[PDB]
Amino acid sequence: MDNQCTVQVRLELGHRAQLRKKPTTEGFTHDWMVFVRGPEQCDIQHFVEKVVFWLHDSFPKPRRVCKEPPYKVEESGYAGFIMPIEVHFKNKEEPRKVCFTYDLFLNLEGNPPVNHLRHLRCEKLTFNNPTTEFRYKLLRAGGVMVMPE
Amino acid sequence: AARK
Repeated sequence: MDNQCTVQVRLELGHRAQLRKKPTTEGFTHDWMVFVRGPEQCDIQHFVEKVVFWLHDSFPKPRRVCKEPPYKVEESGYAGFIMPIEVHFKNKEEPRKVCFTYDLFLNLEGNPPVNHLRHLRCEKLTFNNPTTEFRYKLLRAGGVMVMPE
Repeated sequence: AARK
């Protein structure tokens, strides 16, 4: 257990949806934005090389890549879908990336009370035995070292 | 709401 070390960093994933005042000519009823961001006062660009959002195949160019912040996709649509999201790290050792499956919903299952929706998903990422450089990238992004796993 |  001489050089065991575990680093935990937090990512915030989320989306906002609004019913349009007029549906588009294609019949899009909603404007949405999906994002990956750091917690308050945390720059995840230190450890994040790129984020890839995999949109539904109805959307044009469905593989959306943001190599720089802001890590977000903004589009208009008529239905919610499962959007795979890849967060690629600034490292040369595994884990190179983490893949999330995000539920972009235009309304919450139970009721449609208002025209505006906000959802937030905090995800804590755990790295065991990080290399020196990636640890410092992680620590600079607000990460902390915890009990070694 | 619709889903696809």
